[PDB]
Amino acid sequence: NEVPDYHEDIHTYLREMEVKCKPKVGYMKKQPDITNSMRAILVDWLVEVGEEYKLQNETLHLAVNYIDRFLSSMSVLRGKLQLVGTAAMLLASKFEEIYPPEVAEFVYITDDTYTKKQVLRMEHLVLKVLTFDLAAPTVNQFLTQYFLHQQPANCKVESLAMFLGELSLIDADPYLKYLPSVIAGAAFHLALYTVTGQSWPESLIRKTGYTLESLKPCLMDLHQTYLKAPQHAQQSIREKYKNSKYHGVSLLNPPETLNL
Amino acid sequence: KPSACRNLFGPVDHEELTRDLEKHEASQRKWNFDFQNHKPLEGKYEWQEV
Amino acid sequence: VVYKARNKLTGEVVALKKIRLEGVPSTAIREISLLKELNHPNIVKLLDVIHTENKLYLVFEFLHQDLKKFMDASALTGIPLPLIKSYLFQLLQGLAFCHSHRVLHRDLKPQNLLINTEGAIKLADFGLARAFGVPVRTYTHEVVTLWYRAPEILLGCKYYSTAVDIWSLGCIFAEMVTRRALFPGDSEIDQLFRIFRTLGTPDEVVWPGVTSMPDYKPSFPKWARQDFSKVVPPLDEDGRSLLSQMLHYDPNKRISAKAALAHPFFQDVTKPVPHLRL
Repeated sequence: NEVPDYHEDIHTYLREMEVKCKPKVGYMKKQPDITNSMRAILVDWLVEVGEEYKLQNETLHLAVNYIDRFLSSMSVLRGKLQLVGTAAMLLASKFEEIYPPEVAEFVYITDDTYTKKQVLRMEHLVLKVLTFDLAAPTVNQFLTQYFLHQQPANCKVESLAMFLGELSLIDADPYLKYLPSVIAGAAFHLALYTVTGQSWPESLIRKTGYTLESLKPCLMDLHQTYLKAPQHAQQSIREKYKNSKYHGVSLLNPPETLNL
Repeated sequence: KPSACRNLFGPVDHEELTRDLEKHEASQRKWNFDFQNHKPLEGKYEWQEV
Repeated sequence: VVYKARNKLTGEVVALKKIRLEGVPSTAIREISLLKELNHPNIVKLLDVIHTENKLYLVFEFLHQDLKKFMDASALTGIPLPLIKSYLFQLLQGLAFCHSHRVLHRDLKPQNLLINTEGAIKLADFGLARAFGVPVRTYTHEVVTLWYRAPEILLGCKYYSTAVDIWSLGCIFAEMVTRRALFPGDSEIDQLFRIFRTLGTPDEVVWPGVTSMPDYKPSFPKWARQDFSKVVPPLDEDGRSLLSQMLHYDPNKRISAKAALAHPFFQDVTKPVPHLRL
């Protein structure tokens, strides 16, 4: 599944695009009704939806990107927030999935809050606001590249890194401050360190230009998120990563301290 | 029935919601073409059909 | 395509495509979102997108016709080698750009390659394209128009990537030289057997892992590999070398588009106009 001839070109390109596809950090302050707490409720629900329809993790990450960019431009009352999230998941599914769920399934999974026509109209509106720019880089896209630098491959490290990257989607404060490549870096180091005691490899310094020093602010945040995860109001990601499919990594004990 | 099947923030006014969405010329000026109607317009683009 | 138009002030010509509106088709979602990121002289340019309540309009740069029609028009006349060489060189540039921007085209065939009177050729029709990841995940199976479909797809590989487009381009290269499809199969198994009869039935030596592929069968007849001088007789030594590298069985050994740009076959490449009036 490797594409050795284009790996570097693609990484460089994703590094260009993640700056262009970044949502506005302070957008929630400009929303009259919705809040970070409501956004967290929404994203946690999308995790469940992804589990119910067996969607890719990439699809979830894309949907969250679309939502944050949409809300960066458009004011939305709380009663319509789930409609935005539903259309984003529909769009991300069409883009990313081999078998996207039908619109009727998305309507159903909102417990029939909206109609089919409303979901389709919202899809239209999201596309207009995003100007059809859907091919966004995600934390997931960076993580899978970073995983190739494992010495050697460790599936527990990969699962834990994915878990930590997903946790970042829930909390706009602080994670909107960081680029996906940076969150991916922090997640990979934290997962690697938790499971093996090893650190961010020199080969990734060469590839990304990031060091433990540059990753530190994000790492400090992500370590706190990890430590407090069992107490978080939103638990769908923890439940998801208890699965043996993900080697039950959400059950691992985070290290009390890092060694930076 | 599945746990994922849930309403997050209450019932909505469908008439009002449909109204707000139904709401949503600059391109017509750029291309001198009427897209809603599928009709060419006189302009600097000469719309020969197929 | 239902409308075209020349601009008076510039002389530039555009084409108007329409899509009637499960909401917006996933093929349209991908085509538009990917084309917006693919600005290259050898990729058809998407100029604008216009959404209406039940219709989606795409404005493209206009190109005169496609390579299939051109080859059919030249069915009894040789396409001059300099033009074949120029077209292949340009197609490799367009494809390398796609791959470097994490896009697989997945439907390279002469009907999807557009040409103009100036000697340009451009990749078109990205409706079947997809943005890939590194490393790749399993994607949609049985992709690519049958005659141009790579053996890893035919054998049901869990993973495929950029090599599938290079395979198609190798088939198109051969087809330009003869104006006849290289592997004109009537079904998936017939397609596979036409490839085997030409390139030999692959074994573990030629393609490690091949006998473990989901749709490999030990009952496959075992055909010998024939010389490329017999596969495409008019092609010279450099041309045969390049073609053989684009049609390597093992996707990991198959030449990349950007590596192919430096092949000796292109040492004397130019940009001639077409030999027939468009």
